[PDB]
Amino acid sequence: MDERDAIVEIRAGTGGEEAALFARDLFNMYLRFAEEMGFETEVLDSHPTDLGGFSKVVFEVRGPGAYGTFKYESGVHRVQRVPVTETQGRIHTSTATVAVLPKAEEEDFALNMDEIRIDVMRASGPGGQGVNTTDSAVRVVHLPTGIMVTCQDSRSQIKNREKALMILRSRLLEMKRAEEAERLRKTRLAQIGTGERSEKIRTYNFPQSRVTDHRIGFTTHDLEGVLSGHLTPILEALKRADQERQLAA
RNA sequence: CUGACUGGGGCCUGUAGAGCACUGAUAGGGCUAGGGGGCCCACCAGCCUACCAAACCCUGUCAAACUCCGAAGGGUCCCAG
RNA sequence: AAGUCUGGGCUAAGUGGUAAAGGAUGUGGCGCCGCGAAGACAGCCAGGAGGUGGCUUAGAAGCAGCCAUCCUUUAAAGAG
RNA sequence: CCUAAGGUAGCGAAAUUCCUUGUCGGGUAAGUUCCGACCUGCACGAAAAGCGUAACGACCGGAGCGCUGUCUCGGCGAGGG
RNA sequence: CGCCUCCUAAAAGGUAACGGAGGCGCCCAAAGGUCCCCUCAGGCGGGACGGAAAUCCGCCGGAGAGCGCAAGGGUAGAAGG
RNA sequence: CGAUCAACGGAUAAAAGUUACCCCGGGGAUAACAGGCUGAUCUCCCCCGAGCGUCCACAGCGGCGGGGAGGUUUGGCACCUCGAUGUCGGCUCGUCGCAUCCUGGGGCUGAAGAAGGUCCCAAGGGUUGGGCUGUUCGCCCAUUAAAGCGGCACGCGAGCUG
RNA sequence: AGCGCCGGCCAACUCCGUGCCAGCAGCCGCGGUAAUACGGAGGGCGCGAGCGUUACCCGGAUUCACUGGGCGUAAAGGGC
RNA sequence: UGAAACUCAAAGGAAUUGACGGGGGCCCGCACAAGCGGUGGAGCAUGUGGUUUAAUUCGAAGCAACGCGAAGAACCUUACCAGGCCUUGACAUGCUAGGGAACCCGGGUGAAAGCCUGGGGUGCCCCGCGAGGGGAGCCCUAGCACAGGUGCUGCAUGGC
RNA sequence: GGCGACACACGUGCUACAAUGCCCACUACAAAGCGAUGCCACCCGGCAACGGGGAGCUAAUCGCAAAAAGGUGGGCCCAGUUCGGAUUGGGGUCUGCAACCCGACCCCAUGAAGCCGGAAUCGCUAGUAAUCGCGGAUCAGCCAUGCCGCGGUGAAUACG
RNA sequence: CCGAGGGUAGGGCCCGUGACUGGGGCGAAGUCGUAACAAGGUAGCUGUACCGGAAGGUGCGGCUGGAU
RNA sequence: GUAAAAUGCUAAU
RNA sequence: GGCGCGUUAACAAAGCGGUUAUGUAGCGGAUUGCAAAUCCGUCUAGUCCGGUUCGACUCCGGAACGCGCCUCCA
Ligand SMILES: [K+]
Ligand SMILES: [Mg+2]
Ligand SMILES: [Mg+2]
Ligand SMILES: [Mg+2]
Ligand SMILES: [Mg+2]
Ligand SMILES: [Mg+2]
Ligand SMILES: [Mg+2]
Ligand SMILES: [Mg+2]
Ligand SMILES: [Mg+2]
Ligand SMILES: [Mg+2]
Ligand SMILES: [Mg+2]
Ligand SMILES: [Mg+2]
Ligand SMILES: [Mg+2]
Ligand SMILES: [Mg+2]
Ligand SMILES: [Mg+2]
Ligand SMILES: [Mg+2]
Ligand SMILES: [Mg+2]
Ligand SMILES: [Mg+2]
Ligand SMILES: [Mg+2]
Ligand SMILES: [Mg+2]
Ligand SMILES: [Mg+2]
Ligand SMILES: [Mg+2]
Ligand SMILES: [Mg+2]
Ligand SMILES: [Mg+2]
Ligand SMILES: [Mg+2]
Ligand SMILES: [Mg+2]
Ligand SMILES: [Mg+2]
Ligand SMILES: [Mg+2]
Ligand SMILES: [Mg+2]
Ligand SMILES: [Mg+2]
Ligand SMILES: [Mg+2]
Ligand SMILES: [Mg+2]
Ligand SMILES: [Mg+2]
Ligand SMILES: [Mg+2]
Ligand SMILES: [Mg+2]
Ligand SMILES: [Mg+2]
Ligand SMILES: [Mg+2]
Ligand SMILES: [Mg+2]
Ligand SMILES: [Mg+2]
Ligand SMILES: [Mg+2]
Ligand SMILES: [Mg+2]
Ligand SMILES: [Mg+2]
Ligand SMILES: [Mg+2]
Ligand SMILES: [Mg+2]
Ligand SMILES: [Mg+2]
Ligand SMILES: [Mg+2]
Ligand SMILES: [Mg+2]
Ligand SMILES: [Mg+2]
Ligand SMILES: [Mg+2]
Ligand SMILES: [Mg+2]
Ligand SMILES: [Mg+2]
Ligand SMILES: [Mg+2]
Ligand SMILES: [Mg+2]
Ligand SMILES: [Mg+2]
Ligand SMILES: [Mg+2]
Ligand SMILES: [Mg+2]
Ligand SMILES: [Mg+2]
Ligand SMILES: [Mg+2]
Ligand SMILES: [Mg+2]
Ligand SMILES: [Mg+2]
Ligand SMILES: [Mg+2]
Ligand SMILES: [Mg+2]
Ligand SMILES: [Mg+2]
Ligand SMILES: [Mg+2]
Ligand SMILES: [Mg+2]
Ligand SMILES: [Mg+2]
Ligand SMILES: [Mg+2]
Ligand SMILES: [Mg+2]
Ligand SMILES: [Mg+2]
Ligand SMILES: [Mg+2]
Ligand SMILES: [Mg+2]
Ligand SMILES: [Mg+2]
Ligand SMILES: [Mg+2]
Ligand SMILES: [Mg+2]
Ligand SMILES: [Mg+2]
Ligand SMILES: [Mg+2]
Ligand SMILES: [Mg+2]
Ligand SMILES: [Mg+2]
Ligand SMILES: [Mg+2]
Ligand SMILES: [Mg+2]
Ligand SMILES: [Mg+2]
Ligand SMILES: [Mg+2]
Ligand SMILES: [Mg+2]
Ligand SMILES: [Mg+2]
Ligand SMILES: [Mg+2]
Ligand SMILES: [Mg+2]
Ligand SMILES: [Mg+2]
Ligand SMILES: [Mg+2]
Ligand SMILES: [Mg+2]
Ligand SMILES: [Mg+2]
Ligand SMILES: [Mg+2]
Ligand SMILES: [Mg+2]
Ligand SMILES: [Mg+2]
Ligand SMILES: [Mg+2]
Ligand SMILES: [Mg+2]
Ligand SMILES: [Mg+2]
Ligand SMILES: [Mg+2]
Ligand SMILES: [Mg+2]
Ligand SMILES: [Mg+2]
Ligand SMILES: [Mg+2]
Ligand SMILES: [Mg+2]
Ligand SMILES: [Mg+2]
Ligand SMILES: [Mg+2]
Ligand SMILES: [Mg+2]
Ligand SMILES: [Mg+2]
Ligand SMILES: [Mg+2]
Ligand SMILES: [Mg+2]
Ligand SMILES: [Mg+2]
Ligand SMILES: [Mg+2]
Ligand SMILES: [Mg+2]
Ligand SMILES: [Mg+2]
Ligand SMILES: [Mg+2]
Ligand SMILES: [Mg+2]
Ligand SMILES: [Mg+2]
Ligand SMILES: [Mg+2]
Ligand SMILES: [Mg+2]
Ligand SMILES: [Mg+2]
Ligand SMILES: [Mg+2]
Ligand SMILES: [Mg+2]
Ligand SMILES: [Mg+2]
Ligand SMILES: [Mg+2]
Ligand SMILES: [Mg+2]
Ligand SMILES: [Mg+2]
Ligand SMILES: [Mg+2]
Ligand SMILES: [Mg+2]
Ligand SMILES: [Mg+2]
Ligand SMILES: [Mg+2]
Ligand SMILES: [Mg+2]
Ligand SMILES: [Mg+2]
Ligand SMILES: [Mg+2]
Ligand SMILES: [Mg+2]
Ligand SMILES: [Mg+2]
Ligand SMILES: [Mg+2]
Ligand SMILES: [Mg+2]
Ligand SMILES: [Mg+2]
Ligand SMILES: [Mg+2]
Ligand SMILES: [Mg+2]
Ligand SMILES: [Mg+2]
Ligand SMILES: [Mg+2]
Ligand SMILES: [Mg+2]
Ligand SMILES: [Mg+2]
Ligand SMILES: [Mg+2]
Ligand SMILES: [Mg+2]
Ligand SMILES: [Mg+2]
Ligand SMILES: [Mg+2]
Ligand SMILES: [Mg+2]
Ligand SMILES: [Mg+2]
Ligand SMILES: [Mg+2]
Ligand SMILES: [Mg+2]
Ligand SMILES: [Mg+2]
Ligand SMILES: [Mg+2]
Ligand SMILES: [Mg+2]
Ligand SMILES: [Mg+2]
Ligand SMILES: [Mg+2]
Ligand SMILES: [Mg+2]
Ligand SMILES: [Mg+2]
Ligand SMILES: [Mg+2]
Ligand SMILES: [Mg+2]
Ligand SMILES: [Mg+2]
Ligand SMILES: [Mg+2]
Ligand SMILES: [Mg+2]
Ligand SMILES: [Mg+2]
Ligand SMILES: [Mg+2]
Ligand SMILES: [Mg+2]
Ligand SMILES: [Mg+2]
Ligand SMILES: [Mg+2]
Ligand SMILES: [Mg+2]
Ligand SMILES: [Mg+2]
Ligand SMILES: [Mg+2]
Ligand SMILES: [Mg+2]
Ligand SMILES: [Mg+2]
Ligand SMILES: [Mg+2]
Ligand SMILES: [Mg+2]
Ligand SMILES: [Mg+2]
Ligand SMILES: [Mg+2]
Ligand SMILES: [Mg+2]
Ligand SMILES: [Mg+2]
Ligand SMILES: [Mg+2]
Ligand SMILES: [Mg+2]
Ligand SMILES: [Mg+2]
Ligand SMILES: [Mg+2]
Ligand SMILES: [Mg+2]
Ligand SMILES: [Mg+2]
Ligand SMILES: [Mg+2]
Ligand SMILES: [Mg+2]
Ligand SMILES: [Mg+2]
Ligand SMILES: [Mg+2]
Ligand SMILES: [Mg+2]
Ligand SMILES: [Mg+2]
Ligand SMILES: [Mg+2]
Ligand SMILES: [Mg+2]
Ligand SMILES: [Mg+2]
Ligand SMILES: [Mg+2]
Ligand SMILES: [Mg+2]
Ligand SMILES: [Mg+2]
Ligand SMILES: [Mg+2]
Ligand SMILES: [Mg+2]
Ligand SMILES: [Mg+2]
Ligand SMILES: [Mg+2]
Ligand SMILES: [Mg+2]
Ligand SMILES: [Mg+2]
Ligand SMILES: [Mg+2]
Ligand SMILES: [Mg+2]
Ligand SMILES: [Mg+2]
Ligand SMILES: [Mg+2]
Ligand SMILES: [Mg+2]
Ligand SMILES: [Mg+2]
Ligand SMILES: [Mg+2]
Ligand SMILES: [Mg+2]
Ligand SMILES: [Mg+2]
Ligand SMILES: [Mg+2]
Ligand SMILES: [Mg+2]
Ligand SMILES: [Mg+2]
Ligand SMILES: [Mg+2]
Ligand SMILES: [Mg+2]
Ligand SMILES: [Mg+2]
Ligand SMILES: [Mg+2]
Ligand SMILES: [Mg+2]
Ligand SMILES: [Mg+2]
Ligand SMILES: [Mg+2]
Ligand SMILES: [Mg+2]
Repeated sequence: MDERDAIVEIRAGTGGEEAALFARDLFNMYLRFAEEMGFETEVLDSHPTDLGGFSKVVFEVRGPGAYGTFKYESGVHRVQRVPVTETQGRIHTSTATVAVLPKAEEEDFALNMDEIRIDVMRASGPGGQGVNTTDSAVRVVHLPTGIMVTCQDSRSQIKNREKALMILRSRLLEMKRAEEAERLRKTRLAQIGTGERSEKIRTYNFPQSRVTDHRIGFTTHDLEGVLSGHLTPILEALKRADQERQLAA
C-alpha cells in the first residue's frame, strides 16, 4: 500500500507517433518529480520510437511512501497541441495512459506435505515378474484442490515419487501465477481502460498553457512547471478532496 | 639338538593414549592491517561503532592421509632351558 | 540325577520370564542444607488494606499485552 | 549462429502422446474406453507413400433396440456317468 | 586394468574392498664428474623513477626456502646457489 | 633398433554385431517371485513446549530438535529352493489381528440443545449397488448405522478364470 | 392554459454557463474557452384543451415508369 | 442459378480550373559543370539545444530560428530569483473631510527603499492699516470613482 | 543575485597552423565619416596603458590621423620555431557611486592546442572573389572577432 | 364395415441451439511491407494455372479502360 | 526496339 | 542417477597461457522537410568456490544452471 515502492507503466494511447511523444513527456515529468521527493527511479522495460518517444516505458519509484503519492496519476491523460508530426498547423487531441501498481513479492513456492497424499500401486505395461508385484506407480494428490499427478516413468517408487512431486508443484505454481496475472489484468483495465479521448483524468492544453484535473476541478497554468515535475500542487488538491470525500454520513 | 614355547640381554618401530611445537580445523575474549557502516569532508585529513573480520596474543578444543611426545606389545640376533 | 541346605539383605511387579527417550508422593538405604515450643509443617480462625492503578486502552480501573514495581497506619497488606 | 538443406500440402493425445484419465464438447444417474474438436506432434508427413473413399470383412473399438439363467439367485426336471 | 606417493595397515615385514586422496608413460649435454667458493624463506627500518612484490643497505631470522615435474622421506656440517 | 603387445606376464601376422526362431552343458556358487535377516524407506505412537488459539502453551493444535514400536510399501543383503517354490487382478471360500468405519460404554471440549471435535475401553456382529479401466489403486453416481485398515507364500490356479 | 419549435430544409435571436465534457440528432451535421445547433434565461414563431413523440399505410418516389424510366463509358445486351 | 443478416451516406459517370509526376517539349538562375577562396578538425568569440540552478526572464524553429528581437545586461537596463518595504500607488482625470498648503535646507533609523522626523516661506480680488476672513496655483493625510499589469490568447486583431 | 552556470551537442564567426611568411627600423598613396561635460593638436612625467599641462576648432579652416597592405634596408633558416597566442601568476591604467560574481586596456612572466582538417559542406562571373586597413551607429566603459558602411591592391574560369 | 383418436416403425420440411471453425462488416492509434492511382518507378486490367508471411509474383492467351 | 537506384508521412474546417 | 557438451558484453556467437574477435544493435556526427536505408566514427566482456603457473576468459578440480543421450532382462 501507500508506503511500499510502486511501478508506473506508461503506455501510448490514441495519437500514434504523437501519443508516444506525449508519453515521453509524461515520463520525464515523473522522473523529475521523484528527484524532488528524494525518490529513486530505475527503468525495467522501455520501448522507444525512432522519433524520440516510447510506445511503452515501465519504471519503478524506489523510496518510502511511493505508492502514496503516484497513485493519483493512474488514468488517461489527454494532450491537445499542434504536433511536431503535423504539417498543416492543426491542433490534434491525443492520449497516453499511466498505470501505477505496488511492487509485490516474488514469494517462494513449496509444498505443504500435510495437504498432499501419496498413493502407491502396481504399474501398467511390460515388466514380467517385476511389474506384477512391485509398487512402483505413484499418485500425488493435492488435497485442498484435488489435482493429481501420477508417475510410473521408471521402475523405482522413489524416483517416480520425486518426479511426481516436482510436476505437482510446478503445476500448482502456474495455477498461482495465473490468478495473480488475472488480478494484475482486471486492475490494469480498471486504471487504463480503452485509453480513449474521453475517460480522461487530466488535460494538458499547450495552446492555453493549461493543465486541468477534471476529477476535482483544480487547474494551474504552470504547464512548463507541471511538465518539468512540479506536480505537488495538484497532488495536494486531490489529497484535500480525498479527505472531504471522507465525511461521516 | 638345531624346533615350537620360555628366561636374560642388545638393537629396530610411531599404533593405543595423549598433545598442539608443525599442516589444517576451531568457540569466545584481547589487541589490531583491511573492508561495512560512519558524523562529517575531496580544498587535505580526521573521528566514531554493541558491524564483517587478516595477523598476533589469551582461555577452551578437534584430525586416518597432523605429531613437541609416546607406551603395553611386536620383530630380529646372541647365550641358556 | 543331586539341598524344598545355612546365614544377611532386597523385590509385591509373576518384576524374575524380551525394549528407549522421558514421566512418577512405588519401596528400602545413604547423604546435604533448612524451619521448629525465638511454638515449626498441615488444617482452622483472622487481617490481607490504602494514592486506585504508570502504557494500552470507550471499562482492561489489585484481578490483559507493556515501563518501572515508590510509599502509610506497620505485626502485616505485592498498584498483586 | 549452424547445416548438404532446415518438414511443404495434408493430418494430428493418432494401431503413433511420455507427462495423460491433456483440455473443451457429446453420449451415461455416473464414461481411464468411445465419438467430435483444439494443437507445446516426448517421438505424423507425402510410393518403408500423405489425406480421403462407396462396396466388402468369422479383423479390432464404442452405443442403442429386441431378447434372454449372463446376472440379482437360485429352483426343479431328463438322460450318460 | 601397468607404474609411483600418502592413508587405511592394528609402532618389524606384508596385508583387502567398484575404500579416502594424488601423480607417471617425461626430462637434462648439464639438471652429469671433480675441485673450489657461497647460504635461504620471511619480518621491521632505510632508499630517484619503483608499486604488495624489480634492484641496493642495515638488523632480526635453524630453516618454515630451495631441491625440473605428485607425494613422502631426506637435506644448509648441502642433496640448495 | 622397430611394442598405448596401455586388457601393460604381452592367445593370431590378421577380427564386429544380433537372436522374442533359438539350442546343449551347468548354478540356487548368481538376478527376477515368495519366504528369511535388516528396517534406511513406509505406517503408527511418544518426549520437549517455541508458538497458535481475542484472553489462555496443552479444547483443538506443536517451530527447532529428541526416543521408539510395527514388519503392509520401496530398498539393502544373497541364506533354503534354478534334476521348477506358477507369477497381476477377478471369482469362490473364509479365518485372524486391532493402530476401530459403524453399533455399545466412557473422560475432556472453545459441550446451551441438536450436532460435532479429541482421547480412552471394546474385535460380538456388521461393513450396499452401480459407471470408467485388465487393473490393484483412484475418481464418479445413488444410497447407508457404516460404506474400516491390515496378516494369512501381497491367503486361496492338484478350486475356477486368463 | 397548456404543448411543440426558433443552425439549413422551416416561421421564429440574443445574453450567460459549459469547453469533443455535459449533451442535441429526421438528414447535412452541432459541441475541443466569444456555440442563433448543448442547458437555462429573456425574447420570438406555431397551434391551442390540447401539443408532441413512437409504430404503421399512401404520398412526395416518373425510385417497378400502363398513364410515366432505362441498358457505349453511371446498375444494366445473354460469348455466338 | 443466386439470396439474407449486418453496415455505409454514399458508391458512381462525364467534363472544368488547379496541383503533382522517378511524362514530354522549349526556356532560365553561381543550379550543376569550369574555376578560386573557405566551413566541417584546433584555440578563442558569439548565438542555440541540453543539462544545471532559488532564478539561470522571455520570443525566435528546416530553407525563410541559431553575431536573430539586443544599433552596447556590473547597478540601472530587467521582464527572473531571494530577502526588505508599498497601498487612489511611479502616472492619469474628476468628487467630497482635516488641512489649507506652494518650495528650499537639515535629524534620526535602515543595505537602500521605507518608517518615524524639525526648520521655516505663497500667488487673485478684496473686508484691507482689524484680529486677519474668505475665493486662490499647488501640496499633504480621510475616503472615493480609479489607476497599474513584459499575466494569457500573433488560432480573436491593426500596423510593420 | 541571476540573465555570463558546464558532463555535453549544433549554427555563425575570429585567430592560426607559416618563408609568396614572421620581425625590427626607416619611407609612401585613400575614401567615408565623427567631433562643445565634444575632438584633441603641441609640450612634459611615465617602458606603456595613461597622467598633468595645454593651443585650435560651434568647424573643406582646428582635431580624431598612424591609413594598412605597399616600398627600401637589415634580421630569423624550416624547428611546434622570432610560427601560433590560448591558459595561468604578478604588478599597474581608466570609466563609473560601485568592476567578487562580471568590464576594458597596459607591462612582466607562463607560451597550450594547432603540421591545413573524416563523411560532408558554403560563397563568388570583374573591380567580382581573395587579401588590406579606415569610419560610424548604440555608447560612462565595454566583453565588436558582430552590424552598417568606406577606399586600397586585384585574379582564375564558364566547353557546355 | 367405416370410424375420433391412441400405439408402433420409417421418411420429408422447418425453427431454435452447439465444443470448435470459416471468412465478412465496422475502428479519429498498432505491427509488416508498398500492390494500385503519374510510364506509380517492372503500363494496367483480365480468365486460368502454379507459387509465396502479406499485399502480390510468374507462366499462357485476351483487352485498351495504356504511356511516350 | 525503346529508356527509371531508392520505402514511408496516423489522428481536430 | 550415469555419460558427453556448454556458461563470454545489449543480443547471437568465436579464437587464444600474455593480444580492441565478429555481425546486428546502442552511442556522436553526416545526409534528408522528417523517418528509414545509406555514409564517417565509436564499444561493454568472460557464473561461483579451490588449485597450477611469473601470468588463467583460456589449463586442472569441484559447485550451480542448461542442452544431448541412456535407464535394459526378468
Ligand atoms: K531375451
Ligand atoms: Mg510495446
Ligand atoms: Mg503529414
Ligand atoms: Mg501419511
Ligand atoms: Mg508395477
Ligand atoms: Mg492397458
Ligand atoms: Mg521386453
Ligand atoms: Mg507383447
Ligand atoms: Mg520386489
Ligand atoms: Mg638343546
Ligand atoms: Mg630359536
Ligand atoms: Mg587417538
Ligand atoms: Mg595445531
Ligand atoms: Mg585427537
Ligand atoms: Mg595418529
Ligand atoms: Mg619427553
Ligand atoms: Mg620379542
Ligand atoms: Mg627381544
Ligand atoms: Mg639351545
Ligand atoms: Mg529354605
Ligand atoms: Mg551359618
Ligand atoms: Mg505391572
Ligand atoms: Mg512372569
Ligand atoms: Mg512381564
Ligand atoms: Mg529410587
Ligand atoms: Mg518432427
Ligand atoms: Mg518448403
Ligand atoms: Mg505444395
Ligand atoms: Mg503443417
Ligand atoms: Mg494432438
Ligand atoms: Mg481424448
Ligand atoms: Mg491421426
Ligand atoms: Mg509418435
Ligand atoms: Mg496419453
Ligand atoms: Mg499412458
Ligand atoms: Mg476423466
Ligand atoms: Mg469428457
Ligand atoms: Mg459429457
Ligand atoms: Mg468396456
Ligand atoms: Mg478422437
Ligand atoms: Mg498442448
Ligand atoms: Mg509413417
Ligand atoms: Mg519417419
Ligand atoms: Mg519424396
Ligand atoms: Mg523406403
Ligand atoms: Mg520414401
Ligand atoms: Mg486414414
Ligand atoms: Mg468419392
Ligand atoms: Mg472406409
Ligand atoms: Mg467405406
Ligand atoms: Mg476381410
Ligand atoms: Mg475377417
Ligand atoms: Mg475373405
Ligand atoms: Mg452395445
Ligand atoms: Mg441396451
Ligand atoms: Mg439390450
Ligand atoms: Mg444356471
Ligand atoms: Mg441339477
Ligand atoms: Mg439324471
Ligand atoms: Mg594383470
Ligand atoms: Mg608400467
Ligand atoms: Mg606396518
Ligand atoms: Mg604405515
Ligand atoms: Mg603390526
Ligand atoms: Mg622380507
Ligand atoms: Mg587395495
Ligand atoms: Mg593387491
Ligand atoms: Mg589418472
Ligand atoms: Mg637433477
Ligand atoms: Mg644437482
Ligand atoms: Mg661443475
Ligand atoms: Mg629478505
Ligand atoms: Mg621495504
Ligand atoms: Mg620497496
Ligand atoms: Mg622443505
Ligand atoms: Mg618451481
Ligand atoms: Mg606437478
Ligand atoms: Mg590403446
Ligand atoms: Mg591381460
Ligand atoms: Mg590383445
Ligand atoms: Mg607383477
Ligand atoms: Mg602375437
Ligand atoms: Mg607383424
Ligand atoms: Mg584382438
Ligand atoms: Mg555369432
Ligand atoms: Mg523378434
Ligand atoms: Mg515379433
Ligand atoms: Mg520355428
Ligand atoms: Mg520371425
Ligand atoms: Mg535346436
Ligand atoms: Mg538348458
Ligand atoms: Mg543341464
Ligand atoms: Mg563367481
Ligand atoms: Mg550355498
Ligand atoms: Mg535372488
Ligand atoms: Mg534387487
Ligand atoms: Mg528375487
Ligand atoms: Mg529383488
Ligand atoms: Mg509366493
Ligand atoms: Mg527378494
Ligand atoms: Mg520358501
Ligand atoms: Mg523400526
Ligand atoms: Mg525393528
Ligand atoms: Mg525408519
Ligand atoms: Mg509409543
Ligand atoms: Mg497469544
Ligand atoms: Mg486455556
Ligand atoms: Mg511438526
Ligand atoms: Mg530416532
Ligand atoms: Mg524404531
Ligand atoms: Mg514379512
Ligand atoms: Mg513381507
Ligand atoms: Mg524385503
Ligand atoms: Mg543364495
Ligand atoms: Mg557371502
Ligand atoms: Mg528357481
Ligand atoms: Mg524330480
Ligand atoms: Mg524335486
Ligand atoms: Mg518338477
Ligand atoms: Mg513340484
Ligand atoms: Mg481378510
Ligand atoms: Mg485399542
Ligand atoms: Mg457410543
Ligand atoms: Mg464409538
Ligand atoms: Mg450434545
Ligand atoms: Mg466423546
Ligand atoms: Mg468386532
Ligand atoms: Mg461400493
Ligand atoms: Mg454400460
Ligand atoms: Mg466395473
Ligand atoms: Mg476399477
Ligand atoms: Mg490407476
Ligand atoms: Mg451416525
Ligand atoms: Mg457418512
Ligand atoms: Mg489381498
Ligand atoms: Mg498371492
Ligand atoms: Mg493366488
Ligand atoms: Mg490353472
Ligand atoms: Mg490367480
Ligand atoms: Mg494351490
Ligand atoms: Mg499345485
Ligand atoms: Mg500345490
Ligand atoms: Mg492373454
Ligand atoms: Mg483368451
Ligand atoms: Mg414544430
Ligand atoms: Mg413546417
Ligand atoms: Mg427562418
Ligand atoms: Mg457583456
Ligand atoms: Mg431539444
Ligand atoms: Mg423529424
Ligand atoms: Mg478539448
Ligand atoms: Mg468561458
Ligand atoms: Mg470557437
Ligand atoms: Mg457561449
Ligand atoms: Mg442540435
Ligand atoms: Mg435543432
Ligand atoms: Mg439554445
Ligand atoms: Mg409535393
Ligand atoms: Mg408510384
Ligand atoms: Mg414512402
Ligand atoms: Mg413504360
Ligand atoms: Mg433511369
Ligand atoms: Mg455482343
Ligand atoms: Mg456482360
Ligand atoms: Mg454461358
Ligand atoms: Mg472522371
Ligand atoms: Mg505539368
Ligand atoms: Mg562546384
Ligand atoms: Mg581548407
Ligand atoms: Mg573548418
Ligand atoms: Mg569550430
Ligand atoms: Mg535555457
Ligand atoms: Mg509572449
Ligand atoms: Mg538563417
Ligand atoms: Mg542586449
Ligand atoms: Mg553586445
Ligand atoms: Mg536586473
Ligand atoms: Mg533591480
Ligand atoms: Mg496571423
Ligand atoms: Mg507563438
Ligand atoms: Mg497581422
Ligand atoms: Mg542573452
Ligand atoms: Mg563539433
Ligand atoms: Mg565571432
Ligand atoms: Mg566554426
Ligand atoms: Mg579613431
Ligand atoms: Mg612550444
Ligand atoms: Mg603536437
Ligand atoms: Mg614560439
Ligand atoms: Mg593578471
Ligand atoms: Mg565586472
Ligand atoms: Mg612546418
Ligand atoms: Mg550573376
Ligand atoms: Mg571596425
Ligand atoms: Mg563605445
Ligand atoms: Mg384411421
Ligand atoms: Mg393415426
Ligand atoms: Mg505500389
Ligand atoms: Mg504491378
Ligand atoms: Mg514512392
Ligand atoms: Mg517498385
Ligand atoms: Mg508497377
Ligand atoms: Mg495472370
Ligand atoms: Mg515466382
Ligand atoms: Mg523499365
Ligand atoms: Mg527500398
Ligand atoms: Mg509503416
Ligand atoms: Mg501506411
Ligand atoms: Mg518519397
Ligand atoms: Mg495526410
Ligand atoms: Mg568460449
Ligand atoms: Mg550470450
Ligand atoms: Mg563464427
Ligand atoms: Mg548514429
Ligand atoms: Mg537523421
Ligand atoms: Mg562491435
Ligand atoms: Mg591464478
Ligand atoms: Mg583462478
Ligand atoms: Mg586478461
Ligand atoms: Mg571448469
Ligand atoms: Mg536383451
